[PDB]
Amino acid sequence: IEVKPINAEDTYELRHRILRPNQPIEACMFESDLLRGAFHLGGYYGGKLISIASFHQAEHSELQGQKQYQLRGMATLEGYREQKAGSSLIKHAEEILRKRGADLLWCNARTSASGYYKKLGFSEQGEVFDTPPVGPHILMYKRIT
Ligand SMILES: CC(=O)SCCNC(=O)CCNC(=O)[C@H](O)C(C)(C)COP(=O)(O)OP(=O)(O)OC[C@H]1O[C@@H](n2cnc3c(N)ncnc32)[C@H](O)[C@@H]1OP(=O)(O)O
Repeated sequence: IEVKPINAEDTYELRHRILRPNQPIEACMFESDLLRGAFHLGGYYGGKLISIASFHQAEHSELQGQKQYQLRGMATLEGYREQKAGSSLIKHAEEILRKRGADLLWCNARTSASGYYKKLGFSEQGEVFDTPPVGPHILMYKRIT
């Protein structure tokens, strides 16, 4: 897998295909993409963008750490899963975040992906909550200090 920087606009197709296929494309244009210091990473394989991840500074009231970042739009295309594409994006992001002096990376994880974040060393906090139309979620975080 080759990890490369990508632009916000480059994430919309895979966000739409994988995460929000039953919603208008506008639902994939996350307002958080326009928050200060937002960045995006792409995983490329065989000449195709096959994994995406987006990060921006956001301090969660129920997590402790002076500087925190949120992960949004984590997705790998069917056919290209189980190749460490997603893990490679998260590890590369952790280097960028550690260099920026971030203390923590968090995500409102789909529960169906909780085991992925667990394998990457994330812990769960709090309770499962539902967010229609995209289902049960759980706050997960990884301290990177
Ligand atoms: C709010 C959010 O952004 S959370 C949304 C997460 N995305 C989704 O749910 C969309 C659909 N799923 C996906 O896109 C992918 O399955 C992802 C992003 C969760 C994982 O991407 P991949 O590129 O396949 O991950 P990668 O290959 O790095 O997997 C790392 C490890 O986690 C495991 N893993 C991957 N997905 C899952 C899962 N859904 N549940 C449990 N374990 C998982 C892999 O088996 C691997 O384990 P191993 O090292 O023991 O073999």
